[PDB]
Amino acid sequence: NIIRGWIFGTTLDSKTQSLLIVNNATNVFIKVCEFQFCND
Amino acid sequence: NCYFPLQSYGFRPTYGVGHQPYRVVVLSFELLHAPATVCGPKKSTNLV
Amino acid sequence: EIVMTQSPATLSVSPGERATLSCRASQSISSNLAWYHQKPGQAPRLLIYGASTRATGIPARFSGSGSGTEFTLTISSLQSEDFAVYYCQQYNNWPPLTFGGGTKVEIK
Amino acid sequence: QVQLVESGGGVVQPGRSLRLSCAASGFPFIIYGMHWVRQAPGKGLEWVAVISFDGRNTYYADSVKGRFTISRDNSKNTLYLQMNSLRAEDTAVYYCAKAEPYISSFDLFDYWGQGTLVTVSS
Ligand SMILES: *[C@@H]1O[C@H](CO)[C@@H](O)[C@H](O)[C@H]1NC(C)=O
Repeated sequence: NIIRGWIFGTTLDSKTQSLLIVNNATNVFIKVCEFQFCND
Repeated sequence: NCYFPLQSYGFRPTYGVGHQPYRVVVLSFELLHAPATVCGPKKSTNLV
Repeated sequence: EIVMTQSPATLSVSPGERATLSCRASQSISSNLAWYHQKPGQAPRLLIYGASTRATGIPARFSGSGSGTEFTLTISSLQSEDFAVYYCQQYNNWPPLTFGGGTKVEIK
Repeated sequence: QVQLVESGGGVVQPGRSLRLSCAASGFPFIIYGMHWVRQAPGKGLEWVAVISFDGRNTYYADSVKGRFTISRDNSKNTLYLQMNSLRAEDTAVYYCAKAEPYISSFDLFDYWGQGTLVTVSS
């Protein structure tokens, strides 16, 4: 494993809703929201 | 039993919308594949 | 067609202090606008996109604000590479594509 | 590093045709759209045309609609612009700029070439 999930959407910022499909060791975490910024 | 053919179209500033002095002008064309005396803004290129 | 207008066409200011510029749009364009920096003889460079977000490699002194039809571009401290011409370009109405007249910033 | 290099400009007579090219390298050229932007001397930047990442979708400015043709060759990482019926006002410097998808399909010109000169005179 070296890849977990993806970030979709436009502006990738807290102005337009985005999508996050991060997967982990147990479940998946698909959600639609307006995440700000991470740099990590 | 002998009436005037035409009657007044009298107008006043205070009538209903259906009775307001509506101004109407009609435009008529005879479009086909033919020469023209009326055109539109469009520049003419060069012939090749 | 939506027309950009840049009120401060001429701008002379000595290095060190702050400079303020404005661009106006005929219709509401939300925050969809970008600023470009162009010295004479060179290709323009991207400075600000989204009317509030700086581009990569852009020093923090460059900033902007405004939404709708009124926008401003603010440089807190001008340096030797900042005296140039700035253009405002809208991209809300995608098909037309329009640019501002541009402002020339020069040394006082 | 990315590098957009233009060629094909020069001196032309009114009513003639010219072809410009803009070679690209240093980035995945096949997945990005490209534009052509011209700037008349003493005037601001003017949009001209745009081609999508494959070529089915193209758009033109109303001032050069019908006379200008834009195309690309993915197998060579090259971009072309075929100009026909050149008039006096088409004297300017043309720029090829990569497009970076934002909000819409393409609205930001993030990298620009040096530009080439096109002038028409008798
Ligand atoms: C994976 O994500 C789910 C959803 O939040 C969480 O409940 C779970 O604890 C996560 N797995 C681990 C190992 O933390």
